[PDB]
Parts: sequence; C-alpha cells; structure tokens
Amino acid sequence: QGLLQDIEKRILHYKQLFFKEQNEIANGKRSMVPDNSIPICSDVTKLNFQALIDAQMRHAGKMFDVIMMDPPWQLDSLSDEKIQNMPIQSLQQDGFIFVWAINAKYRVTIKMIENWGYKLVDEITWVKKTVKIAKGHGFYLQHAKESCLIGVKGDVDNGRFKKNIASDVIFSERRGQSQKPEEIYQYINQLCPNGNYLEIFARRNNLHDNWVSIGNEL
Amino acid sequence: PLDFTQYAKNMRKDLSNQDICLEDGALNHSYFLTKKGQYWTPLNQKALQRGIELFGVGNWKEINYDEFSGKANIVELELRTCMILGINDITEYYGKKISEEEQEEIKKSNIAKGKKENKLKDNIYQKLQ
Ligand SMILES: C[S@@+](CC[C@H](N)C(=O)[O-])C[C@H]1O[C@@H](n2cnc3c(N)ncnc32)[C@H](O)[C@@H]1O
Repeated sequence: QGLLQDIEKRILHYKQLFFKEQNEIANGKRSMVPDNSIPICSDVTKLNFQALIDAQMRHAGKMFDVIMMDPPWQLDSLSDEKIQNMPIQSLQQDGFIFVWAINAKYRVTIKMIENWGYKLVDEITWVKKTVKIAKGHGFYLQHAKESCLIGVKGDVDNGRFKKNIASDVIFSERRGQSQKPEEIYQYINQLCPNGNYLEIFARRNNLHDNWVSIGNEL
Repeated sequence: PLDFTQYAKNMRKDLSNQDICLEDGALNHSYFLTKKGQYWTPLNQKALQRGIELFGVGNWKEINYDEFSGKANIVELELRTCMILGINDITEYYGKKISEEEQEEIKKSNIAKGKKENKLKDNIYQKLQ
C-alpha cells in the first residue's frame, strides 16, 4: 500500500483545519445560531421554571404566545409522568401550544394538553417527501407523516394572533432526523408574528430568533 | 415596539448557561461551533499553559491528571500546544518544561520566523520534515 507516508500526510493536513478554524473563531467567526435566540441547557426535571417565569415577566411584559414540544417519550426516555408534570400551565397564559405526537403517544398527548388546560383545535400534518412518499412501519397502517397537535387557551381575539394564515400540511424533507420541518417556524410566524415563543426539548438545530429554547443538548 | 436583541441578552444572562453567553449578555459563537461538551473554556486554556510549565510537553497523562482532572482528549492537548508554541510540529519541544513566559517567546519567534520564511499558515509556522 506504500501507506506510511499517506497516514503522515492526512495528519498534518487535518491539523491545519483545526489551526484554521480556531483562528477564524478567534477572529469572530459567526455561528449558524441566529443572534436573537435564547438557548438554555437544563434538564426539565432539574430546571426551576420560576427563574424563566420571573425573567420573562421582567424583561417582557408578557408570557409566551407559543410553546413547542417534542417530548422524549420512552419507547431520551423521559418518564411519561414526568413530562405531564412540567408546569406548562404557568409558562403561558393566552395563546397556542404545539406538541409533536408520535403515533404511540397521540392519545396521550391529547390527554396531556387537555390536562394543562388547552383545547385541542388543530393538527399539523407533515408528510415526508422522498424527493414523494414515506415508508414507516405502522402496526396497523404504515406511517407517512408525524403530527403536531395544537391547543389554545385564553384570548386570541387579539390582532396579536392572526387567524386563517397558515396550512395544516407541511411538505418538507426528512432532514437530519429526528428533525422537524423548518416551515413550522414559518407557520408560527404567520400565525403570530414577532411574538414571544418557547420550545421545550429543543436541539441546536431548533434555535431561532425570539425563541427561548430548553434542551439538555444545548 | 419590543426589542428582541436586548430582550435576548437580558434573558440570556439570567437563564443562559455560563459558556453560552458573554459577560455583556450576547452569545458566544465559539460555544456553538464546538460540539456538545467539547467547547474549550478560557479557564482551562490557562490550565494547559500551566501544565506545560509544571510537567512539560507531552506529559499529558502527567498533565491530564492535574489540570484536566479526567478528560480532555490528549489529541486536543497536543493540538492546542502547537497553538501555544506557534508551530505545527511540536516534536522539537517534547519533554521540555516551558514557562508561560517562554511559550510566549517561542510563539513570537516561530511566527516571525515562519513569516520571513513565508512558511506561516493560519498564524502557525509550518515545519519541514
Ligand atoms: C424528540 S427529540 C428532539 C427533536 C426535536 N423536536 C427536533 O426538532 O429535532 C428529543 C429531545 O429531548 C431532549 N431531552 C431529552 N431528555 C431531556 C431532559 N431530561 N431534559 C431536557 N431535554 C431533554 C433531547 O435533547 C432531545 O433533543
């Protein structure tokens, strides 16, 4: 293979990328992260939500117009009871909530939001384009989509939230999964623009402007 | 009528973990360009510089215990040590205990040398083999 010199060549070449990246970082290399996101790395079991409530009330008049969820249902394996127990009720007072329900937990999710005081009103459908179908092995029917359950509480009569703006159906590719479609945040914009948002169990991919993001991998 | 820039910064300070945001409130992109729990704190940067002074270069098992109590990858250490000495081959320096005072001197000597030699890439001197 004549491959001692080979291996010595990949090493000196690889180190210069490190010596390059760390210097650009020192020179202000930007992140993909937008500059207005508020990432928080915590464990929702160990996190104190009064700190988030005090701080948001403090620097904002308001509370959250939208909440997004993608719970780590155990089938990162968070106890079912534990998720139900998060004080979501206190995090938001008037507005919408979004939560992604895998087929296994669709009924449980509905029970969950209803428990937290929301009224189920709508569901987003995300089909997974081959690029145009999705093959997933259902127990009873194959799965070509996951769904976003939408609950509402309070006065949305305000112009703050705009009705009849957005779709039920999203058509994105199965980017990098487990990863949701970006055009969720586009839809949330349409539904309520320039608003205070919250995402729980977020990942670095999720971070967007205006969004408070909580996830243990941030 | 709300400024989300300020809002983020204020929120970020109270809520955001230390390494996420700067002391002024804004978020530091250094954190987000390094995966997971791999970001390199300026506080353990002085720890590598302190271990080269006490134990010497290539002593990483020796220096791993003291200043990086369990894990930093020893590949990383030798990679940052060639950052400290301004050279991409750190072979020459191995086993020598080098003061922070010296390290700084070596770095400005290898960098000026490589710039005259025109063998400087990314503020690191490229050593021939
Ligand atoms: C369904 S995934 C997130 C996928 C996300 N919807 C997306 O858009 O990619 C599960 C997420 O829950 C987070 N998570 C798991 N256990 C957690 C815990 N105890 N506290 C906070 N976050 C947790 C993990 O970081 C993981 O990112």
